[PDB]
Amino acid sequence: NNLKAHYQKTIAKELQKSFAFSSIMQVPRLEKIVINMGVGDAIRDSKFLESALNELHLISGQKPVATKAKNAISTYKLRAGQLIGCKVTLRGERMWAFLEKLIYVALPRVRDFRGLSLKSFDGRGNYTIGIKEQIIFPEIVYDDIKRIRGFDVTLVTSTNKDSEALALLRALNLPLVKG
Amino acid sequence: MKTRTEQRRLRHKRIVKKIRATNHDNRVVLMVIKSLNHISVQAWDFSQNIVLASSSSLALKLKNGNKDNAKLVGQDIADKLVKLKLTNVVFDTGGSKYHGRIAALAEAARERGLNF
Amino acid sequence: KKDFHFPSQSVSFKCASCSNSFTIESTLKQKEITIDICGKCHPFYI
Amino acid sequence: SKKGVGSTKNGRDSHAKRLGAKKADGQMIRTGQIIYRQRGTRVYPGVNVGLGSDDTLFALSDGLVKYQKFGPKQGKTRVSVVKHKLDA
Amino acid sequence: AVKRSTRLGCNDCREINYLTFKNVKKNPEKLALNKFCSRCRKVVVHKEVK
Amino acid sequence: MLQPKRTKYRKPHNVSYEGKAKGNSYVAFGEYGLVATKGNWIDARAIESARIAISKCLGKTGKMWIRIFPHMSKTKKPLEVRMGSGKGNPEFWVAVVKQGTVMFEVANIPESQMIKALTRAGHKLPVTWKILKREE
RNA sequence: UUUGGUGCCCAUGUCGCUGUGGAAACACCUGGUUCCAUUUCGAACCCAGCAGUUAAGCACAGUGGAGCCGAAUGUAGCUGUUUCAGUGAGAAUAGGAAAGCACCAAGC
RNA sequence: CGGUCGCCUCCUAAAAGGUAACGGAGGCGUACAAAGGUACCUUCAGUACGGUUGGAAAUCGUAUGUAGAGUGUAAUGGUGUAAGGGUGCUUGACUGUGAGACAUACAGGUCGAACAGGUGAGAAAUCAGGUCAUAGUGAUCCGGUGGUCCAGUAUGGAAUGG
RNA sequence: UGGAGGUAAAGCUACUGAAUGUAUGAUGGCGCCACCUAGGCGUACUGAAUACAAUUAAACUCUGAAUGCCAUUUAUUUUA
Ligand SMILES: [Mg+2]
Ligand SMILES: [Mg+2]
Ligand SMILES: [Mg+2]
Ligand SMILES: [Mg+2]
Ligand SMILES: [Mg+2]
Ligand SMILES: [Mg+2]
Ligand SMILES: [Mg+2]
Ligand SMILES: [Mg+2]
Ligand SMILES: [Mg+2]
Ligand SMILES: [Mg+2]
Ligand SMILES: [Mg+2]
Ligand SMILES: [Mg+2]
Ligand SMILES: [Zn+2]
Ligand SMILES: [Zn+2]
Repeated sequence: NNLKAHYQKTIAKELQKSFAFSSIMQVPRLEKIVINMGVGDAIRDSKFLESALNELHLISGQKPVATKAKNAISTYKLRAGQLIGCKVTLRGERMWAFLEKLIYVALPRVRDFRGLSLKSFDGRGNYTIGIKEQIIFPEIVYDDIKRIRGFDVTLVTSTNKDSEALALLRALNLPLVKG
Repeated sequence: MKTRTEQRRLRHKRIVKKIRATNHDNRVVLMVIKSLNHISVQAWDFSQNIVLASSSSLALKLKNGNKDNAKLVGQDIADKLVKLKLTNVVFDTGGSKYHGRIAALAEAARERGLNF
Repeated sequence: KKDFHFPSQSVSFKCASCSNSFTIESTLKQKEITIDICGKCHPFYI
Repeated sequence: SKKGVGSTKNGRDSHAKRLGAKKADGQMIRTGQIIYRQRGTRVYPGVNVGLGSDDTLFALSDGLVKYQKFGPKQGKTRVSVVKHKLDA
Repeated sequence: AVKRSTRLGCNDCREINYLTFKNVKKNPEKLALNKFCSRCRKVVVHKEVK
Repeated sequence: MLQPKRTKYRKPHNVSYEGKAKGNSYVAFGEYGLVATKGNWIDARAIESARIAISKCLGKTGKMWIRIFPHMSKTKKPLEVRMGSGKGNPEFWVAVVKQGTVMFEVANIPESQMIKALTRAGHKLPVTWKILKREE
């Protein structure tokens, strides 16, 4: 990606100067964006889960692996050995492609993207974005599951400090309130 | 969760435990350790806990990390073992999957008079 | 991994007001699909 | 008057398996003789000592048996058969 | 007692040479293993025999 | 009546009171204490009698601690029953007091009332009691 | 002697904190076109190369914080004979402790 | 009269083994073609933080945590790179045996090196004669079924036996 | 002299239960308000978790003997 090379040059220079980092790779580096569109309807409407996967596939270019619960609950109708939820973890070129596509196409189409930040870092440098609806994503046709759901896009970084993660986010211009 | 070297050490510990449990004929144990740059090999004896023979890319002075130089390393170590009059060996990796460079070293040693 | 039926092809995206033809890999029509609200067309971002 | 008496409900016990050490440390032993019968490995096997389908330790060669304490805080026991090693 | 045992017989000399166990309720399909045969002195397919 | 809320086993073997003193040997919460000179089984009923006695002869600001607790239960076969047919049912809870265990301690009221209070507590118990003080 | 690998050991070997280091090597790293691989991801495994790198890891010095180890005296239980001679714990404590023993390859 | 009658696990059982009572607690008369065999890879439960449906608790990411997780089961013992989880190929859940031992009144029970035949996994070393281990079982007689290099009451068969 | 063990004792921040006091305190009961649902300020009091000090156990053990047991070495004795 041309923006990937732009990321290289720009992130290196500003970050290096911003904290006098003694090495170019001391600057934070983003690793992997997990997407987890999971639903318990597979306990009853198994069909739905299948469609779920395809949409997830259609969004990232990686086929989603379906995850299984590690316990069993009667109230939730849960039982061990069943597949409830798919997770995809993008890396390399595809992860940066999805990140740019999200921030530039999907996110500003959000009904009311006022944003949320500073109050999202887990204290170790991660970040989770809770999407409310799937239809807003461009890689989705109107025909879909009878139920509509959101997403749990998350982020990782090489650093362990949440403040430096915020600094990388600002350098990348991820558009949130004051952050 | 870890770094590559720690996982390789863990797998190597598994292999060493198995070999020390089942090696009944007290064969010499040929542990080869592959790095990002080079790959070395040493023939220990778990009964005496010493090294009988050794060979390495540093010893052979090659820009290693290639399947080509693995054949040279295997030929040298097999020649040294033959000079030592030991031919019944057990071959274990440093914890890496037996393939590529590791497979070439083992086959070069086998084709030069070794019995394993 | 590879050998997929859903090919990630570099599709260009146009937008209103500001053209901003962003080229991104996706499994959609291979042409300049126009988006009505892009990043630059948002009161929050600018 | 007898007043009657209640009934007991637990009077069942199983046969006692004669487990424990069979060959003591320093005793000469031939191959195939039992050294330790146990339920679950209470004594680990060492050199020249095998295992069975009942976690029973038996010898694999002639020699003197020998116990050595090992493991974290010296809480694990290990048995071995040090061969005759007469070696002239 | 319950009877979960089953007999496995050769398919060359039609001799029964093995005694095994099988759950008719769980496993519905007949066993078609390959075991050693004393008569043929080789490995050969042994099938379930009534 | 002090009684354990639950027990794993209803009918345990009785616990001997013969021997020296394992724990609860020295006054460590108050500063005057009632030591025993004869190991015996004393039940929760005697504790309540002694505790009520101390509280009635206490004042408005005195404070007390009960060290021993009736952990172990004891059974009793019903009357007119011949030997056999299993162990009896648990009847009463007893605390095991060995020779040298401090049962009750008192503090925060003058010495004479405390000496008198420990005396009335010990007259309610079968063991031969003795007064002891806390080391400085 | 130092670095790297490995076996023996199984915290007086740990967890953590503060600094220093790279010549060769160890490592991150550069790419997935080849062999090979993902219950999906060249993340890992596997390739072929060392551009950048001392954040890591790794190696050294300090750090008694957590964890671990723990003397002598005395005591409880034991064996006898005494109503005293040995045997001697657990707990607690002063305190130690920033691993140790061998083999191999390189400049030494 | 009530209760029990066989086998397995713990305590009583007094730190080898063994040890009774109408002493104190429980289980078993199985399950698995994979929960067996092999090669490779991999490692808790819980909790903290951050996140649509989703809620105290479904799933995700990071960290912490030295077993409170799992090991089909009643307990005990064992086991956190294991004996737990996943994948590929398979059927050793083989044939004929078996030196030497454990424990035993007998009958029976338990472990097993090693040999020959032909296989499975694996590059090979090696492993596989059912499962992490201990309960899941009933003698003799009688008759029935399959195979068979034995007998066939003068001889050839058959009947009837072995 | 070597070894196996987990009893006596002791300990419960080394687990499983039982369990005392002090301090910080989840929690509820109890109120008084506002609000019909999100709640708030004190609680005669109940009491999670943590820290300090102290306890109990055949079926509790981070520990832990002596005696006894097995084998071997030396001396002596008996043909069992
Ligand atoms: Mg028993
Ligand atoms: Mg550094
Ligand atoms: Mg009757
Ligand atoms: Mg015993
Ligand atoms: Mg005894
Ligand atoms: Mg169990
Ligand atoms: Mg398998
Ligand atoms: Mg298994
Ligand atoms: Mg009859
Ligand atoms: Mg005839
Ligand atoms: Mg005791
Ligand atoms: Mg406790
Ligand atoms: Zn625009
Ligand atoms: Zn046949």
